[PDB]
Amino acid sequence: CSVDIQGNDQMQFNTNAITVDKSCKQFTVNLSHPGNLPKNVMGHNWVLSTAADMQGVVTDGMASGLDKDYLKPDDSRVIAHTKLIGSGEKDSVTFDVSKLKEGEQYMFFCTPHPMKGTLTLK
Ligand SMILES: [Cu+2]
Repeated sequence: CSVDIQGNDQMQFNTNAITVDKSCKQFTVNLSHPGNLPKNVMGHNWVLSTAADMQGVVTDGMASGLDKDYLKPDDSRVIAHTKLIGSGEKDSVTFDVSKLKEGEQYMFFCTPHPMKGTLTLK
C-alpha cells in the first residue's frame, strides 16, 4: 500500500502510472529527488486530484508561490499532496483510499513543472 517515486533535475518522474490495490485502506507515496539542484530552481511536489481539477490546482498553486509549496492553502480539490522538495530531500504523503470514487479519473502531478501521471484503483 505504498509506492516510491522520484523527480529528477530533468523534470521527470520515474513513473507515469500508480496503481492502488483495493485492499488498501490508506496508501502512501514516498517522494524523493535525485539530482543536484535545490528547491528554489528544481523543486518538485506530488499532488493528486481529479483530471478536471488539475488545471485549477496548478494555476492557483503557481499564484500561491514557493513558500506555499506552489499549492493554494486548503485547496479542496487536492486529495493528497507532498511538500515541495529539492535534491536529496524526501517527503511522504498518505491518503484514505475511499476518497477515490468509481468512474472518476485521477491524476498526479508536480505543480511547477510539466510532470504528470495517472493513479488508478486496481
Ligand atoms: Cu517538479
